[PDB]
Amino acid sequence: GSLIRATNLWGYTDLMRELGADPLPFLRRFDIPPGIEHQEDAFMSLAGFVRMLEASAAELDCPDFGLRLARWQGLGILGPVAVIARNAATLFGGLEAIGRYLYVHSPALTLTVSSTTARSNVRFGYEVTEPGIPYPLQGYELSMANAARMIRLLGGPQARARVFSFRHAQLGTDAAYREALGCTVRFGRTWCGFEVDHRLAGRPI
Ligand SMILES: O=C(CCC(F)(F)F)N1CCC(c2ccc(F)cc2)CC1
Repeated sequence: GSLIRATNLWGYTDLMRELGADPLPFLRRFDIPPGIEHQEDAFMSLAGFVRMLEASAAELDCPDFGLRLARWQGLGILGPVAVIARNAATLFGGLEAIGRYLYVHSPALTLTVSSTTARSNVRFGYEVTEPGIPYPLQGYELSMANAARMIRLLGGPQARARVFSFRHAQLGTDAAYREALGCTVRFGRTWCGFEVDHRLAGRPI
């Protein structure tokens, strides 16, 4: 089964404490080694991680767990891939490099970057594909909240996607998604990701 860089766990101990919960029983349940959060270049089970997110959200009545966890994460979780992204010429170049090398983060993640004459914007379409996992709802929300942070870092603190799209129906509060994503959010769609206009895409880093 696929690994993911264990930077994707940054904040889990802190958030779990914020919610009044002991993280250690969760880590052991999902076969995640307890210190791995803080071990650079370590990798963890992607299946374990996504199931742990779902259990943390469900058992703690925290529907926006994934969105909240992104507050401790952002571009730095991409480790070597962040170094490549920051050295691109334009925000597009940065995000497309992330897409090209996203397998370095986890082989289970696919980013499709496309634009078409027939439609507005550059679309960043994102998929988690891992045999045997439940639909990684919290995983997708964490991914997109991270993406929004990455847009602001690479694109300047005013930079926003035009839209975020999720396959699932809205779970958390309106306020939760607005705070994390900071734009139109569409739910229950055929694709997951975000779009950026060409003006922002071509902005120098
Ligand atoms: O937070 C995660 C993964 C969380 C997990 F594993 F649960 F899915 N990720 C951070 C954001 C990243 C990304 C970067 C640029 C894009 F345009 C789209 C996505 C995917 C991995």
